[PDB]
Amino acid sequence: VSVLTMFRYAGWLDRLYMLVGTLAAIIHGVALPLMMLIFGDMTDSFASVGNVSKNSTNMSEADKRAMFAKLEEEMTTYAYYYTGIGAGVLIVAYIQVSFWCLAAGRQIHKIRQKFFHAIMNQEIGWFDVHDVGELNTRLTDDVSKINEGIGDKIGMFFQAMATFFGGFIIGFTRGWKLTLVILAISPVLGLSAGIWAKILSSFTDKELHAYAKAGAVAEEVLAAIRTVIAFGGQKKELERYNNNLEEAKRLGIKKAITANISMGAAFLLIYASYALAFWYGTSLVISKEYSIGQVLTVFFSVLIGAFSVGQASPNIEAFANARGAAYEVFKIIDNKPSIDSFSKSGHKPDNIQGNLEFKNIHFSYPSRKEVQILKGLNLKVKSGQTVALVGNSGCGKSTTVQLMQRLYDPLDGMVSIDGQDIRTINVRYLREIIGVVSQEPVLFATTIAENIRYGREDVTMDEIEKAVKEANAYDFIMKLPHQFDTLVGERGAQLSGGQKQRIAIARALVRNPKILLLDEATSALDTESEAVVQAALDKAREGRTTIVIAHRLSTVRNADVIAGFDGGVIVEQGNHDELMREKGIYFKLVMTQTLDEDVPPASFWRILKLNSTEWPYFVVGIFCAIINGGLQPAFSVIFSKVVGVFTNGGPPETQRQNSNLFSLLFLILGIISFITFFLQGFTFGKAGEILTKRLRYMVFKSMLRQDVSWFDDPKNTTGALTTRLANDAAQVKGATGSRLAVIFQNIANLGTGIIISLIYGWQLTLLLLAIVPIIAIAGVVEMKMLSGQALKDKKELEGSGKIATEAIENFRTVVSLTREQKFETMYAQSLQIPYRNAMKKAHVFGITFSFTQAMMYFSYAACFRFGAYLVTQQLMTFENVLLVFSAIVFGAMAVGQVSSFAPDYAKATVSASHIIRIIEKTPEIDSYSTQGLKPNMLEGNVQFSGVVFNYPTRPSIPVLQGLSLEVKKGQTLALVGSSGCGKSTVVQLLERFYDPMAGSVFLDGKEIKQLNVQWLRAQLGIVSQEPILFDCSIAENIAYGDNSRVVSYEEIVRAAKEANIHQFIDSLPDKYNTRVGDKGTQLSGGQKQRIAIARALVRQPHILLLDEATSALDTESEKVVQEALDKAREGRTCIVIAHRLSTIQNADLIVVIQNGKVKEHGTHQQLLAQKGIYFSMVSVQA
Repeated sequence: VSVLTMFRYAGWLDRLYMLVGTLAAIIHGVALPLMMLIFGDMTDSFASVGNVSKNSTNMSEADKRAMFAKLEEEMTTYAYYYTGIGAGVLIVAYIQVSFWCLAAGRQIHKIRQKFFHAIMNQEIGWFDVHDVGELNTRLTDDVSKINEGIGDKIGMFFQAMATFFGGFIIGFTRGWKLTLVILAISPVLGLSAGIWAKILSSFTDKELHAYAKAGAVAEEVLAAIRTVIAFGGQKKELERYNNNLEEAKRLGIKKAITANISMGAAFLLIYASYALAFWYGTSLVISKEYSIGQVLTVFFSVLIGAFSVGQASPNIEAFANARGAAYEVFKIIDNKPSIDSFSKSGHKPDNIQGNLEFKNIHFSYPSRKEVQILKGLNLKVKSGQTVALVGNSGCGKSTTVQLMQRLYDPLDGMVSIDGQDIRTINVRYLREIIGVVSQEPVLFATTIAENIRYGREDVTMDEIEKAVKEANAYDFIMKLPHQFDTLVGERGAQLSGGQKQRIAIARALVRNPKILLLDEATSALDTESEAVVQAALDKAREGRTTIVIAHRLSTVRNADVIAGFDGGVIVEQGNHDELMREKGIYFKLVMTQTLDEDVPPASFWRILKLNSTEWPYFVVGIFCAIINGGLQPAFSVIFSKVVGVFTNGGPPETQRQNSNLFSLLFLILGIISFITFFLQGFTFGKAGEILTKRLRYMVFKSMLRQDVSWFDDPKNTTGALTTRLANDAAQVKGATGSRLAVIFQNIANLGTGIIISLIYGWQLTLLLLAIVPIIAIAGVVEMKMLSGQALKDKKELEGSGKIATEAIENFRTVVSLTREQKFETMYAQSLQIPYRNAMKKAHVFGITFSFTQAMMYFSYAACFRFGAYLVTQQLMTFENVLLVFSAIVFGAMAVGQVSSFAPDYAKATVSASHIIRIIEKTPEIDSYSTQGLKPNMLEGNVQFSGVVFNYPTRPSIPVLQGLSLEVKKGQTLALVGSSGCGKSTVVQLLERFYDPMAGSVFLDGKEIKQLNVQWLRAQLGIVSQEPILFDCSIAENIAYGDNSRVVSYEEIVRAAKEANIHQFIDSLPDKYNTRVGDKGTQLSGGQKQRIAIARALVRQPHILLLDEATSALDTESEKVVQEALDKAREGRTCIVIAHRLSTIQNADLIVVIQNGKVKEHGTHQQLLAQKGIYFSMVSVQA
């Protein structure tokens, strides 16, 4: 509980300016319902002068002096009330902005500059929790969401709650009557909003699961593309996909209607609250004479407080996120564990070295698979020795190095270095005595001289020069422009891995180190540098007791003693050439050595014309948006007229008046609203009902016709297509509403405001065209100040932030100590650039918010000044001014809508162009009917000539090289090679997603180039390289009418017997019906491959492929697949592209395709008697 207190601590005045900021917000909020109260209470006096001036049948000539004096008095006094409140808000609005930007932002600066220092002064107290890259990624922005955990949202909530509560005090003071009513209706708005959330989840989550089947039946159909295209399941998957695009929208159309009804019910509750408040006010005249209008006006200002608490809700929901983001990471800021390793203080060891002796060491961190990183350690090495530490398997190796100079303190035991114990030493002096290398090729974004000072800061140019001569790295420094002060981009932008690495050796040598620690920094480097790095490290060696840790046995050959550290335990330990006889890790190592969703390219006009295909109907949703637009000004206009016709209606049979006014106020608003919300929901819902199936069908069944590289080398993972079938489609589903919402606000404001401007005394129309464009321009430029500074914040923070991304990865910071405080010293300047942007934007946003507030009271003051005064001097006007106030609110609601539409307008206008790109596609693999029912193709004696071929990423080398082949039925061609060889570059030609780069291929009498896709796959079948078995039942998976085969009991009897899968048709449960569900809930990989043999046997073909996923399944399917295949190919043109060595010894015709070059060639029967070459060129395969 309560920890919202902690986000605003370093001293005392931290809380003081926050409390003054919330007080300024409270009194700023109170000025708004006070202005509405003043504007209401003067409407009663204006109407009271109207009640004299209408009844003075023989006296209005005296009112032309006496009432006129009273009107020029009130014309004068109103200006005092407008001016005093109006000048006051300019200050307190600016103070509320100063609170949000500056009173908060000063805490954010010294919260990040507590956190940064705190991490590199807590060590074990962060290492054992969260994971690499993902931890420090969160810590970029949760210390930004902490600003909303202290944000304006709390001042908005407090000024709303203060106007609501103070509204009930002043409310009860004018009367209990309406006070009780506003208290009672408030929880009904909260309860109905609390119902909206349940009207979502209880059917959104079912609509998601209804479509989720066509999530799988999108991904599996785009992933297993070869299996579903070659077998022709593309025909079944025409409606089997689209079935889910029926059920999910049959749920969705019900939920859309209940959602629009739930929103229309909230608007009906609001308009019912207006009618009830009016009737509870008329029954303060019509009962006992408690009202002269003036008791009711206050309750309009109480409703302004109540609807302001309604605006505080989504701001408090945004804070309910930021609240969590704040205290859930604040664990690692104030009150966090702090230092184990004495990372500050301690007494300096003038011992200058000691004997290296781990004793009873453990370290318990669960490695995400091991218990402990370090499982137990005891070792002893003396001054004047070296030691190699070597291993391969499990964690723990790099843990030992952190303990060996106390960057982490050992949980169990101790480790000696120096003579006073490691739990007594001063950290800085031990960090001088010990030199430390590290594996990462990090130079930081500063000069070579600075990059050496991160070794120790207390350094001359002579110490830099000698260190780069010792490391030998001097030569390439003296070849760089500006030499030691060579300018450097992020992570060493102009230098190779090993060119950074060589300078990291000099960075250790600038300690003049008395002991040396090494950490993999010459294992798998850029090999020019790897040779020079050994030759540089071996000069940092031997002038001290040193460890060695690298894969390169060269560096290990200098060792008097070696230790086998593996998994984080010590095992092997002996002299180096004894360990070469033992066959320890040293000898073992010698024998090992010797997503783009919505992306920017739009295409205008072509987006617009697509709607002629989709909208033969449903455009009536625009008429629904027009009447829904006219509803918004109508509630303001009807209320405004209903009050004025009561206040200068007056007492004479006020029930005949009030009952008729109450009936008008409810009927025109509540009933028309609820009907309009239903009409809008039905039309928008049924437009969604056609579009949700049609748009996904058009795109998904254009991808599932799409030729050339799109399934051969698209570099997308399959889900990177489904992410577009989600996002780009969702932005367009947003625009489908937002472009109607633009018409809605155009009728609400620019249409109805002009019509209402016909029924003013027209001078107020000249005022309205001065106010409404200016307040629209104000919000329309304010949104540019807000978004433009919120964008500028990112470049000012990121330029201030490269120097943090360089270091919130590199936990090695503590290994020099000085560089922690070097970093926080520069961060004090750099994070003050974004705080100087908080100062810049506090000044601007204070002017903007005070101006946007000023235009409100200015418009109200001008409205009454040109609705009384010079107007009443001609003839007594006493109402209609509220219809100008209404039209000013039509401007305000348009600003509160056109701003919100802008990000939808930006996204969806690009999204539609990705939908266009995929619908147009490319022309080569649809269907056609060029060459069906070909009798000469009922053998498949395939002819190839001059064939050169290479898959779309051409640096993979051409796999076919100019080849000519002349095959026959009754013979088995085999591909031979090893890693990656042959497979994909055969299949790409056989489905003809792209033809040769030179040469051509005839299946017989015509090129494959000239065939129709559907009848080509009358012959095609494949052993599915995915063990895929799609949906519903095994009967629905065996056979489909794609081209020229049956779907019947006899074809599935044939295919089940000839595939040997009749094991499960004759014996066992479920059988042809088998309840596979989605992807085969009760079947092995081998049983799924047995149904691949059945899907091929449904051809009864003259050809065969033979492929992978054929000897790693469940053993009984692997033997049964071999028992079928090697008894069912001897009458076909058979082509094995499987690596499985059995098939290669059971073949007829062979080519060894060594990296796409021919190396050996012959009949298998010519080759089979040959071994040595025709053993090794097969047994090297896979």
